[PDB]
Amino acid sequence: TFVALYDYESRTETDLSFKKGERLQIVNNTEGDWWLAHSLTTGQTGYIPSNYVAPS
Amino acid sequence: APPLPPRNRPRL
Repeated sequence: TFVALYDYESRTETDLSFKKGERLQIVNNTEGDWWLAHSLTTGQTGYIPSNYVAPS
Repeated sequence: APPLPPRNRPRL
């Protein structure tokens, strides 16, 4: 259960854009600074910038 | 907020 501190604007279809306060279910966070998050609001996959999210 | 970082690794 992570939270995107800032709004992220996905630049490709392989990532999901979130907003400040949007909850994102982290998935894979062992590759680099970007992890695969799953939006629970609609239910879609989309990488995410770890520098914009934080562990709550 | 910081500048968008490099996606994990550079393509290959």
